[PDB]
Amino acid sequence: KPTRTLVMTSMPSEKQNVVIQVVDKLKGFSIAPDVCETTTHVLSGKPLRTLNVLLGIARGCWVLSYDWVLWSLELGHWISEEPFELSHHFPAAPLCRSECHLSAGPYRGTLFADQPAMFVSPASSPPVAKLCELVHLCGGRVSQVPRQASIVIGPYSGKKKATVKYLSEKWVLDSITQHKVCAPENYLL
Amino acid sequence: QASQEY
Repeated sequence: KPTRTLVMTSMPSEKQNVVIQVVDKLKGFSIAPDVCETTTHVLSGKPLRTLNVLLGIARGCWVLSYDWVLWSLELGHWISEEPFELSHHFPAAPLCRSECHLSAGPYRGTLFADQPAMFVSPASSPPVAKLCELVHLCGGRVSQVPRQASIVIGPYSGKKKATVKYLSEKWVLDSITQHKVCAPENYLL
Repeated sequence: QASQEY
């Protein structure tokens, strides 16, 4: 019973069959439907910014090309991941993976550590709990109520307050993906 | 069907 999971994302069904077959032959992983606390490797069939890619970066997983599985099968063992990192599409991926690997104790990002508390709309996309998870894992502070926050993320129907930034979910996601706190001005609702 | 791109 492996203690790490691997997740497939943007994976055509015929490629999923191959990954499942390779993991059955090389062992070393359980396959999980979505990124979770045990996940170390996220395999993408097409470099689309899915929720699993985002969660993968937030947790400092390997975010890898499908070709990693193909080469590993050919050589009869799991090979080095570095050559297969999807850094062109997701520049933060190798950055967060490097820092996670250096961590003593559970890893937590610091991208958002200098931001004030954020309230995430219950109506957000990606869904509220996952978007909060992303904010927390990337070193941000999550408010339970809007009065607690200087930043409110996603659809919000309450009365607006003057010293609060009302930003799209994309502000969070583009920041995570680039490992830069994006300029709020471009994400205003 | 595909996982949603964000």
